[PDB]
Amino acid sequence: VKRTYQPNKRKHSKVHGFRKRMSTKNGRKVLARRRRKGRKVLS
Amino acid sequence: EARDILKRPVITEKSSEAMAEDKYTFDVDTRVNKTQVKMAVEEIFNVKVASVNIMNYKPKKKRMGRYQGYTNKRRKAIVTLKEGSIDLF
Amino acid sequence: AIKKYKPITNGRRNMTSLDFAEITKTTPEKSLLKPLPKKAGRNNQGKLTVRHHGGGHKRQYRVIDFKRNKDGINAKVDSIQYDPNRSANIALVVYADGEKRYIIAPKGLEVGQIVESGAEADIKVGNALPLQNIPVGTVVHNIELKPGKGGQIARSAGASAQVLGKEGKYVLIRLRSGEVRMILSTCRATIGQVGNLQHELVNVGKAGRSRWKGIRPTVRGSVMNPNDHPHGGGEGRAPIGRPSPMSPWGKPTLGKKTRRGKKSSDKLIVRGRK
RNA sequence: GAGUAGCGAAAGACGGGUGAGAAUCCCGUCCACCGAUUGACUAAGGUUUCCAGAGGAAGGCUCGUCCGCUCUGGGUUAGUCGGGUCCUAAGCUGAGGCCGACAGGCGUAGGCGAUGGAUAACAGGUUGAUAUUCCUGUACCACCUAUAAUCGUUUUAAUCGAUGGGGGGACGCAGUAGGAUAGGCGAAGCGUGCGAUUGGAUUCACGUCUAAGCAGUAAGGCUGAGUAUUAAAUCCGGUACUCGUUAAGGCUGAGCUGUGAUGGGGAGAAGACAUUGUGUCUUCGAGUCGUUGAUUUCACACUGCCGAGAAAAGCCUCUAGAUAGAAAAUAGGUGCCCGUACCGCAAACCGACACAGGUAGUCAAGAUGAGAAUUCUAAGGUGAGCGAGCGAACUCUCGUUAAGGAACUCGGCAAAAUGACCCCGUAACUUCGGGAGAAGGGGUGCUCUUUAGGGUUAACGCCCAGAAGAGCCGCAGUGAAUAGGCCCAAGCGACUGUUUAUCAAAAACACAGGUCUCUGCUAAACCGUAAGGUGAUGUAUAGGGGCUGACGCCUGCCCGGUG
RNA sequence: ACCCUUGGUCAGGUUGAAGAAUGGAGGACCGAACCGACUUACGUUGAAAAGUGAGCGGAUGAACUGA
Ligand SMILES: [Mg+2]
Repeated sequence: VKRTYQPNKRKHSKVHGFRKRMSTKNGRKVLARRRRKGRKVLS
Repeated sequence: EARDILKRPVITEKSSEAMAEDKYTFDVDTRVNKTQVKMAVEEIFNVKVASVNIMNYKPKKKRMGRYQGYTNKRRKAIVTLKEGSIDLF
Repeated sequence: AIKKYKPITNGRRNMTSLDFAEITKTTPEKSLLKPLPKKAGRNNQGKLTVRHHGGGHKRQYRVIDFKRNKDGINAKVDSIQYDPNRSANIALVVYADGEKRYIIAPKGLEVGQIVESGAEADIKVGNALPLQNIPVGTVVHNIELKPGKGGQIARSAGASAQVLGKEGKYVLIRLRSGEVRMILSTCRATIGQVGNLQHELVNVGKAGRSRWKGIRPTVRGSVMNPNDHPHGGGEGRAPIGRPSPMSPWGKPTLGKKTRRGKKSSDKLIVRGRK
């Protein structure tokens, strides 16, 4: 059966990805929290 | 410049077979173009190159012990000079 | 005229279509055609605002001059054509010295008749002239509301208003509905009724033929759930259990007059209808 | 719980070898499975799983000397392929601007963005791994330099041209035709075999070649485009004459070739040596005829239809301007970044797994047929990561059953039976379309005689079909596989369609058709606080909402109450 | 789920509308690919957190599918 997450590099990097989070202030937030947390993969 | 881009030569059974012909193989920097490699080699060895071909190799996974790593990204150029002979002694 | 299909299939029993005899050229012009990308009820946000609108056959827009502004220069009708955007047809016209543009096809425009826009133009089916020079009693189409903006009133297959009189700077006009409005005299009309008078007699037949003009099914309100519509709910089929039939968004729908009061057009409507 | 359940669709057997160890690894023979695919490509996705050595702890539902596992070392080569480079759609952004408690939302000019448009390389060889990328052969597209065979006020030219104008690109659905073309299938050439089971000796394979460059062109489209005339144009957007609708063929379109390149790379090759332990190297080798032929290509061509079927750039002319210059008949050079391994109906992807699910597109042979159905097979892959016994109960899947035939059962659930093609027949009822394959009957094998037919034709010959007789054989002749059970009568819904992904597919929803009502256009209705939109670039034969729901006959009475 | 832009797919046969032959209409018919989930049986610590087998419905359209 068709399950979820039919992977796609372009959409993955479009809906997510550094420049997309840097396009909205709320996007800028999640990077802020992820650095405060010391995350290694930020977007 | 013209010496900083040729990192090392490449010696291996396939490179050796190419050297049976006038094709020589080098490990060049990752931010250069064919023309610059032509110029650099014909500047150093005083050779006259006819053509050159470039390829980019992706970083390969290498696990050392318990720590995983990746090897460095590589850019390899193949020259096919006409007259001349890059000697790798 | 109307062609009645023979009942060869059930889904095609009572079907009827337009014979398309009046159409003389079956192809458009590359220079008076611009793109129309269907929007399907969606707005600047992307949300369905009007419903029952969706997929349909592509269509090219045929830009026409409702503002018949080339004055004095005569024009020949080259071909009466089919237009998908409108109930009526359109007619290519070539002006006496080279330019060509589309108009709306009157009732009896035949390829070869000349058309003159202006103010010293005759009273002939097709010629456009201001309402100060249109005799009392004439059938008029494409009636402009503001001087110069272009035709806005009476433009659909079989639309005709009658110039009924003259006040001062306004002429009295009985629009298709029944309203006797007052339109400024410096505004233009076009003599005659708009063609495809049999557009209203066609039968669609197929569900799919209605689902080719861009219509989508409309769900009778009395079967949605209480959270979807005011007529919804009930165990079984139910009557309208409210004092009045209602609308999806909670507003009376069988009688409530929804015309904004205090409008700047109220001083211009002598009698109303519809 | 227990040494219990499970070991994840399937055909293996045996000889040889390897090792401490072998049903399980390597080689060989035989056998079997797929073959509109388990075959070949190519996308998306995964990233090194790719290749050669080596290892055996762990992972492989068993074992393991093996591997998609581990260790070591390797492997992806482009001016022409796909992108960047060129263009733009839907959308997304958006300087100034509009609106906004802040945050910010919207939006113009302009940009970004292919799933589309435009763009110059073909064949063969080649390793363990790459190849329209490397090499051999032959090309083509841009760009630059030298030279030019005289183009010639450098305004015009050999000819340079916008960011502007126009043309072009440039497009739907469905039918048939038609010409050759890849295929496939029979016989001339070529090849190598002529048999140890009775017999026979006109008794299996091959059968070729590109882009480019011209020479030709097969359906196929258009001429008045005719001189002169109306921030501008004297090629085009609108006018008026002679030869006039010639096809002379003027024009623009566009799966096509004899003597040459063709006594040449490849020449399905047995022929050839010291060997490339004989596994190899020279160098030597046929391409013919005539049948069928596309779902491919002309080509959205033509014809018909209504549902009326992208944009921009490349490109072409034309001006505005710009300028003493190179075109011409050559000869030399220069052409960058990214992707390229590997899997891709799959043990490398989405499903936690070496999962019986899902995963767009291209090619797709023979016999039988109408067929991409069905059974067997070719090219090519594969034998399914547990087995050896015994053939108890009981479940599962499958076949057959005496006599009876729904007596079972809530219900003929399941199973059984009809099925193909040809001929003959077919009722009520009908909205005249249908009902209808209605129902219901009969035949189909094989050999011979005979002899119509039309298709390619110069004819032989090759195809594809007919009719009438005379036999022959079986229990059975569409001898296997594949291919409707039917009829009478009631509700319900007109119908095709859509619905509770994962217990309900229906009488529920849609529907075409009716009716009522609102709405005059900054329309009503709707999304937003607003700006901006949708409606609509629509205009009462239009748009929103309510109700009912093909079609036919009709739709009574009540306005007290509420709206 | 719906929609916007741009692409792709639908072997083969039948019937014979409008305009005796001709013509090629249809949410027309039979039927593969494809899509669906009607009945049943199996499965129910599954091969599978919805499938498989056998039948079954659409199959040029209100079709199906890709980006
Ligand atoms: Mg699919």
